[PDB]
Amino acid sequence: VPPKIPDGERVDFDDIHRKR
Amino acid sequence: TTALVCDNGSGLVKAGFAGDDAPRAVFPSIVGRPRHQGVMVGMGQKDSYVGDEAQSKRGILTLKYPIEHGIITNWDDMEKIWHHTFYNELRVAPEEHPTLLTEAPLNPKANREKMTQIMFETFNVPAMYVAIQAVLSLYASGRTTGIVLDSGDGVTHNVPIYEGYALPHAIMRLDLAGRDLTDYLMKILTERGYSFVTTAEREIVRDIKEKLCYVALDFENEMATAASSSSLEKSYELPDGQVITIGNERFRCPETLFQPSFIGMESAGIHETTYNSIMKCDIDIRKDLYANNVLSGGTTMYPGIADRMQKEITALAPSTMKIKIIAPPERKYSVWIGGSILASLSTFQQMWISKQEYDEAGPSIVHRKCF
Amino acid sequence: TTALVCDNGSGLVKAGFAGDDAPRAVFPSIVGRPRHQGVMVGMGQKDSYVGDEAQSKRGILTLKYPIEHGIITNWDDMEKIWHHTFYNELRVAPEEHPTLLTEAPLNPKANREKMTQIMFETFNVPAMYVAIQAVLSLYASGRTTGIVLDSGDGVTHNVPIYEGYALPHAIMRLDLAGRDLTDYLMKILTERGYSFVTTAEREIVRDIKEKLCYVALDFENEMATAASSSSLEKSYELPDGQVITIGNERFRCPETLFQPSFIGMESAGIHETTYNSIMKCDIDIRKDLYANNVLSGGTTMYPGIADRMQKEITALAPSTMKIKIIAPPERKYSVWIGGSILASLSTFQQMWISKQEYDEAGPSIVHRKCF
Ligand SMILES: Nc1ncnc2c1ncn2[C@@H]1O[C@H](COP(=O)(O)OP(=O)(O)O)[C@@H](O)[C@H]1O
Ligand SMILES: Nc1ncnc2c1ncn2[C@@H]1O[C@H](COP(=O)(O)OP(=O)(O)O)[C@@H](O)[C@H]1O
Ligand SMILES: [Mg+2]
Ligand SMILES: [Mg+2]
Repeated sequence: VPPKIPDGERVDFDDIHRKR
Repeated sequence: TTALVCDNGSGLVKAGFAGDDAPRAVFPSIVGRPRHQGVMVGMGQKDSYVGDEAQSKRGILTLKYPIEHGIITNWDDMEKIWHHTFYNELRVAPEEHPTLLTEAPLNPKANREKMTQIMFETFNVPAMYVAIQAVLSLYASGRTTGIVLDSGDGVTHNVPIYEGYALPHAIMRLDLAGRDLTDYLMKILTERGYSFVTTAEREIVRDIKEKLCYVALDFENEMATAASSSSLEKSYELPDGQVITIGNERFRCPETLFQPSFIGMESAGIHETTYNSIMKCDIDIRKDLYANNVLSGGTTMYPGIADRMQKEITALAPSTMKIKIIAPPERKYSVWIGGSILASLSTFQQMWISKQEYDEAGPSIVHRKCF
Repeated sequence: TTALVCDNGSGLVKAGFAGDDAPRAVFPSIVGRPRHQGVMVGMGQKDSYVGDEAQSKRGILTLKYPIEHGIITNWDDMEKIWHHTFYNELRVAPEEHPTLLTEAPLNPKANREKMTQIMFETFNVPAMYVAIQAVLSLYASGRTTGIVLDSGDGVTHNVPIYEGYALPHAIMRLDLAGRDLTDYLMKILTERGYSFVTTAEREIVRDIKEKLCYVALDFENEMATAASSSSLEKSYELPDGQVITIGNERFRCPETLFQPSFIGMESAGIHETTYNSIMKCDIDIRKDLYANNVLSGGTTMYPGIADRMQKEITALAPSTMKIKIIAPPERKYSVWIGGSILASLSTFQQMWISKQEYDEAGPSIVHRKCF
């Protein structure tokens, strides 16, 4: 079966500010 | 305190506190697990999106309705839907609010008993009451007589009532409803080249049906006109472009209501089951039922149905009686408005199934005096 | 400890510790044995110069890439490249650092299994994980949807992703990439008199391609203009003098991407395999994929490609959808930046293939749950 990623919390598109 | 007037329905769950004009939260009743694999880590991907959230991520889900024809076929999903409705769309804990569910006529007993058992054990409500979906629609019209045709999305049923005394031997329940019309529209669209197969694209076909289809006043004349001119072809833009043009599929989809032979069903249309339901009644209340025919439910919102049905019944009925079809503009929420009115009554305040009563007689209390 | 984000690639090996902005050491992946005899004694002549050292002694070497099209064809040379990368360009022993390799989609299994077996037996890393080269490029853009066209130097692949759920049935992998463009440029330069044959002179042709070639907005107009005026002829100085003048070879070399019939390939260009990859997706996520088309990989750095591709897709796509092409300035290292971000996540920290797990299931563990 395809892998199942365990559920986390956050985040994405919020490090674009801190790296840009 | 205030009562919760929930209305499970089949296709749209409508809920809200008793005593208002419109339901507070209306959202499709679909629970869709994701079907692909998923590679982004930490995206916060849940295991099941319910309600209106799964109508926005429907591109990667497999939506499946938990209510097939009035009856409930998947109890875990229905429990999930109820939990969502109580906690996220209304944000009121059920421990402090009576509930008033609604149920179609002539449904299996086990469905109703399981519903009350869930409401009393899992959500732990103070008191719940189950009411027939047509009596409420008669409440909302402010009448006290009349024969109501409640063509929902799951099942179409036709309950005649006189002077407040329901006639249990004249209820004609037919299982053609909005869902079968969606499937038939999706099946006749293939005659032009457009193929919708995925359970997500059923929603797109439903939107086409809602926005474009209409009921023809006379079927043969419309079939002849649409085959010569091109004044009917209305176009519609899919969720990605590539506009489509619907020709005489416009009035052929909802025509199935009056000729259920299109989808292979044997029974007679909604224009003739109403007349049969009337003729089973006594000979002295037929005039009042003729004059107070009530329409309700979502599927009776097609533009031009209140005239086609009146023409058909006038053809069937004796020439002297006056045929009048009540079609209020608030048809879709008629059942819920009636439910709010009924829950707001003082005389009704002692009909609830109190929890101590359930503890003494078990879930089979619903069939008893507290109906 | 910190993780090693290596990225084998094909043409440039990019590596560095997780959590930074740019790879620490970037150097061509070529291993070149000397080919002449050698008369000076005691000069300290080695038997194989790898990495950036063989781009300075390339006059007397026979450079040969160990990775042909994504797949690895010469395992000893690849092991040598990895050993160099770990010990001399980063100077960190692999016994104390997790590694995160990257692999193209739809590659042979044996390649991946051999890669993990090498990393666990020879270099003896604590834990390694293999990730698809397109998901990382989607990480780096800070998106969570979008269809990414990662036109590397070995192979061009086009992975669509929605809401974090990859669509495995819509991956379109095409084997035209930067190397074939180098060979085609080297083949059309012969029309003016310049003949490059040696495997060392392929590097010179690659430099010409990088510094001069550009993608034409409209091909026929450019072909007509370059055949009348002389405003396009840009000159370039070889490593020994004798400047050369490139005429309409400038935009004919990278045009092969949009017309793979130039090098005899049957398939459609990168402008039409993206549209085909979109059309295989479901009907409800096509708008989002249209609006979030992502470019990555080295070969997408040609001046003027983000406009040609947008024009082509707008020609193909329905007129209502908005077509937007994300072309970040840090395109070349986009995959590695995404790899660093993924390795720096806390949620990802338990997905590594721990060594004890490999000892229990063998190299075939990579195809299992730990993907
Ligand atoms: N404006 C409309 N025009 C035509 N059909 C409609 C319209 N609105 C809803 N419908 C149909 O009615 C169904 C909703 O019916 P509804 O009354 O919500 O069912 P329920 O009795 O389960 O609540 C939808 O599935 C749709 O097919
Ligand atoms: N500035 C540039 N302009 C045009 N082409 C380039 C440029 N930089 C690199 N390339 C091409 O891209 C290739 C490098 O691609 P790269 O992204 O390193 O591949 P990989 O995916 O294997 O790392 C080189 O072989 C070169 O042909
Ligand atoms: Mg209803
Ligand atoms: Mg790459």
